Amino acid sequence: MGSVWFRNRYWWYRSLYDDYVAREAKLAFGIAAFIWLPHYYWGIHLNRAFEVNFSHRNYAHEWGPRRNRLAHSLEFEQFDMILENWQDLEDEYAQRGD
Amino acid sequence: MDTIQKMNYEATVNMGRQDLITREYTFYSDYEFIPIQEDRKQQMEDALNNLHKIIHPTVTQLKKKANVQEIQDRVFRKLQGWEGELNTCVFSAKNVRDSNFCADRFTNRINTEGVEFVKQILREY
Amino acid sequence: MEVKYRGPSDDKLECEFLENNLLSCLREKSVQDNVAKMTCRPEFLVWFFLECPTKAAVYHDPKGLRNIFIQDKIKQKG
Amino acid sequence: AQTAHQNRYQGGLCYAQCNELFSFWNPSIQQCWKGCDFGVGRVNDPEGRIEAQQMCKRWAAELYWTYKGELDTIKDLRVHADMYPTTPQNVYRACLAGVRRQKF
Amino acid sequence: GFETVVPAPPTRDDELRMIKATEEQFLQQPRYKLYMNEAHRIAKMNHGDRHN
Amino acid sequence: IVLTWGWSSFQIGGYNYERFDDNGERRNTLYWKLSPVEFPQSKLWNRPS
Amino acid sequence: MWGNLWTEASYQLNFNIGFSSLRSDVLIHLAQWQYWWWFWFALIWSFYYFI
Amino acid sequence: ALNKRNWGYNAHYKPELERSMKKVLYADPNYKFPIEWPERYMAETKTLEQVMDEEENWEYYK
Amino acid sequence: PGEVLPLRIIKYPLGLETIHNNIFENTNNEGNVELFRLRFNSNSSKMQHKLVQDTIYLTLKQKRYNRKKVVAPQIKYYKDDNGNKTDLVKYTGKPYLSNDKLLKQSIYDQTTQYKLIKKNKKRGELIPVTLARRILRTKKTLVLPAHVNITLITNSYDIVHSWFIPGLGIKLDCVPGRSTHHTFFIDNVGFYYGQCAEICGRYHHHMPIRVCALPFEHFLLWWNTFGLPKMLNTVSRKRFETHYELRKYSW
Amino acid sequence: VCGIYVIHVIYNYMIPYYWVSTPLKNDEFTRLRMKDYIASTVLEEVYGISYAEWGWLPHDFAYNRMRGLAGYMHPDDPRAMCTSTFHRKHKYIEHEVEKVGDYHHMTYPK
Amino acid sequence: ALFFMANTAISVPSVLDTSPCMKQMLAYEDCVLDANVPQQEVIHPQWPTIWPRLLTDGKLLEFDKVPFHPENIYNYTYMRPLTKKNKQYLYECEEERFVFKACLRKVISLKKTDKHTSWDTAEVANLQLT
Amino acid sequence: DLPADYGKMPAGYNFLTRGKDWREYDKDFILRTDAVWEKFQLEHFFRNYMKCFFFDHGLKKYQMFEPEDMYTVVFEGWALDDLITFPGFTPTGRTNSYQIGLSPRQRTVVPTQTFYQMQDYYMLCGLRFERWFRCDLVYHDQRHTKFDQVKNQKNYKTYPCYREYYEAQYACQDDMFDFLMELAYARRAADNFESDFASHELTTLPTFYDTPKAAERKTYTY
Amino acid sequence: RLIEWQNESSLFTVRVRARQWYWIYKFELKNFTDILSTPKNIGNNRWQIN
Ligand SMILES: CCCCCCCCCCCCCCCCCC(=O)OC[C@H](COP(=O)([O-])OCC(O)COP(=O)([O-])OC[C@@H](COC(=O)CCCCCCCCCCCCCCCCC)OC(=O)CCCCCCCCCCCCCCCCC)OC(=O)CCCCCCCCCCCCCCCCC
Ligand SMILES: CCCCCCCCCCCCCCCCCC(=O)OC[C@H](COP(=O)([O-])OCC(O)COP(=O)([O-])OC[C@@H](COC(=O)CCCCCCCCCCCCCCCCC)OC(=O)CCCCCCCCCCCCCCCCC)OC(=O)CCCCCCCCCCCCCCCCC
Ligand SMILES: CCCCCCCCCCCCCCCCCC(=O)OC[C@H](COP(=O)([O-])OCC[N+](C)(C)C)OC(=O)CCCCCCCCCCCCCCCCC
Ligand SMILES: CCCCCCCCCCCCCCCCCC(=O)OC[C@H](COP(=O)([O-])OCC[N+](C)(C)C)OC(=O)CCCCCCCCCCCCCCCCC
Ligand SMILES: CCCCCCCCCCCCCCCCCC(=O)OC[C@H](COP(=O)([O-])OCC[N+](C)(C)C)OC(=O)CCCCCCCCCCCCCCCCC
Ligand SMILES: CCCCCCCCCCCCCCCCCC(=O)OC[C@H](COP(=O)([O-])OCC[N+](C)(C)C)OC(=O)CCCCCCCCCCCCCCCCC
Ligand SMILES: CCCCCCCCCCCCCCCCCC(=O)OC[C@H](COP(=O)([O-])OCC[N+](C)(C)C)OC(=O)CCCCCCCCCCCCCCCCC
Ligand SMILES: COC1=C(OC)C(=O)C(C/C=C(\C)CC/C=C(\C)CC/C=C(\C)CC/C=C(/C)CC/C=C(/C)CC/C=C(\C)CC/C=C(\C)CCC=C(C)C)=C(C)C1=O
Ligand SMILES: CCCCCCCCCCCCCCCCCC(=O)OC[C@H](COP(=O)(O)OCCN)OC(=O)CCCCCCCCCCCCCCCCC
Ligand SMILES: Nc1ncnc2c1ncn2[C@@H]1O[C@H](COP(=O)(O)OP(=O)(O)OP(=O)(O)O)[C@@H](O)[C@H]1O
Ligand code: CUA
Repeated sequence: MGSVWFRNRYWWYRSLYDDYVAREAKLAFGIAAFIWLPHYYWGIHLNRAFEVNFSHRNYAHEWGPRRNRLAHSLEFEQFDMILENWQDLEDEYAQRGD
Repeated sequence: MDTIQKMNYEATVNMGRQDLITREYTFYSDYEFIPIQEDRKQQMEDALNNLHKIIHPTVTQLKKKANVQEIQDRVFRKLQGWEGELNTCVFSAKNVRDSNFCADRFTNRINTEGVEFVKQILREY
Repeated sequence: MEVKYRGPSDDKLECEFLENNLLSCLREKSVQDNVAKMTCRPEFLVWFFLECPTKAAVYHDPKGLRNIFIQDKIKQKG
Repeated sequence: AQTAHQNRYQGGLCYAQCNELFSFWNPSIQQCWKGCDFGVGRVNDPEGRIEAQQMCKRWAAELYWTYKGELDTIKDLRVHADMYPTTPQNVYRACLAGVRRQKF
Repeated sequence: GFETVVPAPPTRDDELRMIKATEEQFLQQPRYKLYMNEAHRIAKMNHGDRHN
Repeated sequence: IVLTWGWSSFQIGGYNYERFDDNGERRNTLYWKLSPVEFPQSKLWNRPS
Repeated sequence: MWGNLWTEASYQLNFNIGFSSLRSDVLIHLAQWQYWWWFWFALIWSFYYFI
Repeated sequence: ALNKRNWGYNAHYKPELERSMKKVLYADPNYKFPIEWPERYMAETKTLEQVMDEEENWEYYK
Repeated sequence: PGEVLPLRIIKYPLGLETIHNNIFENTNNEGNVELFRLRFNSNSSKMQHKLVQDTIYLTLKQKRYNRKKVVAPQIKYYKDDNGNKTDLVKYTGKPYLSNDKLLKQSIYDQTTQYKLIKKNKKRGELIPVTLARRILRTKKTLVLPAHVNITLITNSYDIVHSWFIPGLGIKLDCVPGRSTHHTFFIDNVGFYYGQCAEICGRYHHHMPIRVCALPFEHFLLWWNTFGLPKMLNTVSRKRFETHYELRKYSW
Repeated sequence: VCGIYVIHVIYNYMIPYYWVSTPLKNDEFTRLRMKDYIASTVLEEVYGISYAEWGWLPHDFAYNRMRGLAGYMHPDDPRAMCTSTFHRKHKYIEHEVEKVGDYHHMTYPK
Repeated sequence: ALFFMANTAISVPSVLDTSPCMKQMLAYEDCVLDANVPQQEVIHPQWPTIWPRLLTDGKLLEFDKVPFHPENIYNYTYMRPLTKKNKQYLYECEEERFVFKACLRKVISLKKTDKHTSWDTAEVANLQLT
Repeated sequence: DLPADYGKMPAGYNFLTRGKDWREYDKDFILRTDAVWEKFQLEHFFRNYMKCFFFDHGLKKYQMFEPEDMYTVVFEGWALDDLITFPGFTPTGRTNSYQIGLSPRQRTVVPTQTFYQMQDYYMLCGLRFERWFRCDLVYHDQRHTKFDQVKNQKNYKTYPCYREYYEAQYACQDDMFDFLMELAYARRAADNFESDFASHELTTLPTFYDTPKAAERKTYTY
Repeated sequence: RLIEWQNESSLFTVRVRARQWYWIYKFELKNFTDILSTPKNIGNNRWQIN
């Protein structure tokens, strides 16, 4: 990586900035190979959180009205059952005639 | 009538009565001319209706708007020359007699020359 | 959308209003709205069940519904 | 944007024919591409072609407000270079042209 | 001026013939001539030939 | 001072916040599926904003 | 507060450091981009530390 | 054939219940829908009286 | 100027309306399409009526919150007010919204509570902006639907302002003489506050904004019950009128 | 690079502005659209949807797909014509649309 | 850019619907849409009982002391009684309606009892975790 | 075998299921093990989401107010104003709970593509108002005679310039529209048509669209 | 791409005017019909206009 790919390493060092920081540039790899892991894993967690949030937004947008309509229909069905019982009672009352 | 019906009727009548209230306001410095008479107005409308009757079949048969636009532009150029003549004659007219003479000349010129020109151009199309 | 939890109110006046609306709706629907004027509120019908579970259970109960019908007929006659 | 391909080059000869049919600044090319997509796999069938035409009708109706019978009473179904998708009739005509240009 | 008779909508055979003609024209188009696909491509090419 | 604290402080803080505070979730909400998600810490407080 | 539906979108505290809200899609995208911006400085930071 | 798609056209009800009457009515080739799919999304032109008269005079194909 | 000439010949525009594929829109009584019109001038020395303003806008004025000296009780009078107003009082009450979302009759002095909270409210070091809205209170919050595009046309009366909503991250510069159009899309149900982000003068600091994006059903309810009636209040205003309008236009 | 960009900006925006400065009798709208197409359809603010997965997650991708379809539904839009299609599935993983073009509405992707 | 986010959670699936009679409701709604009845109340499975007049007169509201000024076919759609065509195409959808009503009645009949012990931790069974 | 009239509605058929047995439909639907929990959650969510109104112990009615911030709702619940009776989401008690989309667009006479590059739309507003005024100069005085503004509203015809008017209104802000309306009033009072003043076509450069045969210039194809 | 270039495709139009020192929101009359003609999503992702 870097100077090793060049067969004139002196030219590689001279033509960029005429400066030598190769020691630090090549000793930084050891630290950089592990300095990133906590950030990477926390970023994975945060990306999963964002994905869950997007899925929840989609599900709400698509199904919230459907759930509300289902609940409304359920309550209407309860009223329908009560109405059928009331009609039976009214028919019995008409037939008897207290 | 209901309140809504009354409001709608009031709005319609008020919208129609704009000229009623606009008449009362007039300007002193104004080159007032003699308006064209009702008889001449009706005669010119009848001439225009005759031209429209002559033009109706060809334009209805035509399916592209470009040809209709060309016919309209040519007829409008002719009628606009005649309209300018009528306007300059009537504006200077000093009496209803002169106004009627100008209107009669304009309508006769339509009925003859404009009819012939419309027939010619329609046959060309 | 975050919606906060709240159990049925069971407020006395609110449930009385909802029960009156339900009774009116039942009376009209029994005759199929063959009345001079209509006073049905299906939205309030839904809210009755949503807010007053106790009265809904009473109405579902065969004995409770019978008693309610008898009381309603007595009140209408008187 | 509403077509079936990421870029016009992905589309076959139908997209090139649409580009030739309409001028480069005329957005009826997109409607022609929609017609191509509708006609894919249907032009070579007598019923498929009619189905594609009905799909064009539905597409125009959903794109613009339209009344019943306008598309049936359209006088000329031909399209010229400077025809734009400003009306349901123009959208329908462009879609039909795309269906015609579609080969397979 | 006067309008010509508008032919009825083409059948599938007419569509195929038109597609073949368009393909032939595209193939005939020279490679070194850079003209975009558009309604005015052929007119532009004729103008360019006259200009040359 | 330079590397380990700077590259691990925010992540440690977010992890502890999720552990001990439910990432600041406001409870009393219904139907988590429909409810919005209270994200974990994402703005680096240690980095210059 | 539209009934029991809490429509309030910002619950920032006195010492807020982040965005006022994260419900908006634009703000979510900006926050994600800002968080991942600092992830790509590991080699540079290590090199500067060594220097 | 592989790339052929319906693109949302004529996406009417597709019955799943075995005994739904639609599952046989749609199979029946001589089945007329209440309105054509393209017209289902277009504004009505007939007046209310005309529409009511047409619906009253309408006769089921069977 | 120059006087209206006695007669004008006007070409009827063609192709403006594409409905039903009809080039001609004017047909004479005899059944022939009209290509030209004759317009005649009478009473030349006459005024010309001004164009009638046929633009109807439902206008909401969002201004900073105004302090209340006294919390007036809710009073409702009898209907059928054929006169200027009915002196008789039907109902008078002091409702307050309890934690149970019920408007219960208050057993305290509302004005006293208002004064006490105004003077010596309890705050904290970490208090949410939701519970601390000191400089973010207005009236007539702007209600929009959610999950749909809206075209916002921004402008100013006097000088340049900035409509700023940090919650949505939306900043629109309202400049005089411009009609800048913006696309507005809130992908969630939420209530957002905002401030002005452009120096304007005396009350640049105090000029808040409140925008509530709600599900379309709630937005439509709010529209029908608050905004639509005002759009005809300019001419017709009554409870029966509002009922008629809401029954006539039902979604 | 800056000079080439400025030259392109000039060609698209500055010189064409002077082509039309008065009402035109014939094909006024056609000529106005001709001069406006080159400026309003620049790739800088059009290209990118082909690689939308770089910023849009699967669920976010589906939501933004429906949003973009709604936004660009208008037929008269050269920018929409030049924009990449929204009728496609997220390359990584798709959760909403199983097959492209199998919808219940020609406009709504679902 | 290419992998600026550095990770994508493809595992997180689209949350699955868990409502009792959602499929039945959607089937009935699709059948009604195919029927193409201008009235909207038909969306409710118990419309013939909730609005009995919809089959005889169509007057669902009492227009007393309130003007009634229709302007087109879209003004008072709920005031028009169902015609023969609409009645036929709704009868063609009775099987779905019966199933939907049966599911609703079963859900109503089901009631909470002390026997249930996982009620508090029902979210896991509802699959709210991802 | 089917009776050859399967699906036909019996004469006099009534949409009533008063005495129907629902046991035969048990096998046609599937309920998950947490059906009771789902029912309770649905009820809770509907109650806490759809209820934007509050019952009042004084008027025995439901009242509501415009949306307010949490601070106003909480710390000023005792100080509320503009309470209005709750009229219901729909007149007939149906449900407005639906997911909405974008309606089909309106056909355009003056395309926005003329000046779509500019976000200000001032040029587009000017052009649209100019076209609307061109139509108005023709149709303005007949509006009360043979158009929507007739007293007999039964036989009314829409104003021809309605679409141009609405497009101009959309493109123009109210203040600019007022300026242009003042200009339109002045121009109508002067009775000035752009045609009788226009002479810039002589100085405009030629183009293929200026060919003397405009009808024949266009080429049509299928 | 999401928050711009979509003026032509909007449900309705609202005019925001800024004055010294308040705001004014105007809804044009066409917004009433635009809201009245909003499509409804019913069934398995089907769209209806009433
Ligand atoms: C305030 C404080 C805090 C900070 C705040 C924030 C500050 C923000 C500031 C922002 C500023 C922005 C700008 C930042 C940039 C600044 C740069 C600057 O100013 O300095 C200029 C600085 C000048 O250059 P340089 O960095 O000094 O150049 C030195 C090279 O980088 C170094 O490399 P080199 O080639 O010169 O020397 C190394 C080479 C030299 O060593 C050699 O001799 C090569 C030997 C190769 C063979 C190895 C294996 C041999 C095995 C033999 C057998 C073994 C025994 C048997 C075992 C068998 C079984 C085990 O050896 C290697 O390490 C190469 C190994 C290859 C790696 C891949 C191998 C994978 C396979 C595994 C193989 C090995 C393990 C397996 C072993 C066996 C397993 C079986 O950088 C630049 O030139 C410009 C940098 C611009 C960025 C882009 C650069 C891209 C080009 C590449 C360079 C990338 C690295 C350098 C990047 C810079 C940072 C580190
Ligand atoms: C007689 C002679 C006189 C002298 C003559 C002198 C002049 C002529 C000289 C020679 C001939 C040159 C001809 C040039 C083109 C002529 C015009 C033409 O063809 O018609 C237009 C035609 C328009 O494009 P199109 O065909 O419609 O394609 C777009 C469709 O979307 C379809 O797109 P697609 O998906 O199919 O792929 C297209 C993609 C093709 O892919 C690439 O370009 C790849 C580039 C990487 C290098 C590729 C190297 C070759 C392939 C790899 C190697 C071979 C394979 C592997 C071999 C391995 C063997 C071991 O290329 C692009 O166009 C992508 C960039 C366009 C958008 C960005 C524009 C720049 C604004 C700044 C960016 C920010 C906005 C966007 C944000 C996006 C975020 C998601 O071509 C173009 O001009 C396209 C653009 C060409 C490049 C310029 C624009 C991008 C430049 C970016 C880098 C430079 C910096 C930018 C400035 C600001 C920086 C801060
Ligand atoms: C982040 C992970 C890494 C991703 C890979 C990124 C690199 C991709 C490959 C780029 C190749 C093209 C480079 C163009 C610039 C060349 C400039 C130059 O002077 O070259 C002439 C040089 C000439 O060198 P020379 O020494 O023979 O001669 C020059 C000296 N005089 C003048 C005296 C003759 O040719 C090369 O050596 C080419 C090297 C190409 C590799 C890049 C070198 C820079 C350091 C990074 C190494 C990356 C290795 C990647 C391996 C593959 C991975 C997929
Ligand atoms: C100040 C001195 C000015 C002197 C000159 C003024 C007189 C007019 C000169 C006109 C020259 C026209 C040359 C056209 C060349 C076309 C070449 C070609 O094939 O292109 C094809 C392209 C694309 O068309 P095409 O490719 O579809 O056409 C096919 C072309 N052939 C036949 C070759 C295959 O043409 C164009 O894009 C049109 C012309 C573009 C011109 C761009 C000008 C850029 C100007 C930058 C700003 C300069 C500001 C200066 C300010 C000065 C202030 C003092
Ligand atoms: C060449 C000069 C370059 C200078 C570059 C600029 C450098 C800027 C950064 C400087 C940082 C200095 C050190 C700060 C340490 C802060 C530790 C802390 O509170 O935890 C933060 C973080 C914050 O996480 P948290 O979990 O505590 O809280 C997060 C916040 N909430 C909960 C609200 C969400 O915690 C940790 O890192 C926990 C482990 C800490 C282990 C190390 C403790 C060190 C204690 C101080 C040093 C020892 C005392 C004697 C020092 C004598 C010195 C001579
Ligand atoms: C001719 C021009 C090039 C062709 C056009 C390329 C356009 C498309 C790509 C542009 C954006 C590239 C960056 C993507 C996001 C990642 C950024 C990043 O890691 O930077 C931090 C890094 C350095 O920061 P770092 O040290 O923190 O890197 C991460 C370290 N770990 C893994 C430990 C977490 O940037 C660099 O200095 C290296 C170059 C960028 C990474 C390249 C990886 C190889 C991919 C091939 C590159 C060659 C071009 C082809 C690209 C592939 C598609 C064609
Ligand atoms: C010596 C090698 C020569 C290599 C050949 C290429 C270089 C030729 C000389 C320089 C000019 C390059 C112009 C390329 C683009 C031409 C067309 C154009 O502008 O429109 C396309 C695009 C514009 O596309 P658009 O948005 O107008 O799209 C048109 C199509 N519609 C309307 C449908 C969308 O141009 C740009 O975006 C320009 C951006 C500025 C940066 C351009 C960099 C070009 C590549 C690097 C060149 C480096 C040259 C170095 C020379 C010296 C060293 C050797
Ligand atoms: C990866 O790790 C990294 C990060 O992640 C955390 C980074 O963020 C960063 C980014 C950081 C930076 C660019 C640097 C940011 C800045 C930093 C760290 C410096 C901050 C310093 C401070 C907050 C302290 C300020 C200093 C002070 C002296 C303040 C005063 C304090 C004290 C105790 C003294 C008080 C005294 C007085 C007020 C005066 C009293 C006395 C007198 C008047 C004198 C009177 C005279 C007589 C004679 C008696 C980097 C570089 C990094 O590597
Ligand atoms: C004071 C400083 C001292 C020095 C530093 C010491 C460390 C201090 C603590 C750092 C911060 C840790 C906590 C915050 C980051 C981790 C967050 C985390 O783990 O989040 C969860 C995430 C995956 O979970 P997810 O699926 O997204 O969410 C649902 C969870 N059921 O998790 C993941 O991404 C999965 C992780 C799996 C286990 C990884 C084990 C790594 C082992 C490394 C070995 C050595 C290095 C090897 C490197 C190889 C590559 C080069
Ligand atoms: N009144 C209009 N309403 C809508 N679009 C129009 C109108 N006038 C013109 N256009 C648009 O401008 C294009 C060119 O208009 P032009 O007047 O040349 O058309 P035409 O001759 O009537 O026939 P065609 O519709 O076939 O182009 C039309 O295709 C249409 O895209
Ligand atoms: Cu208004 Cu600053």
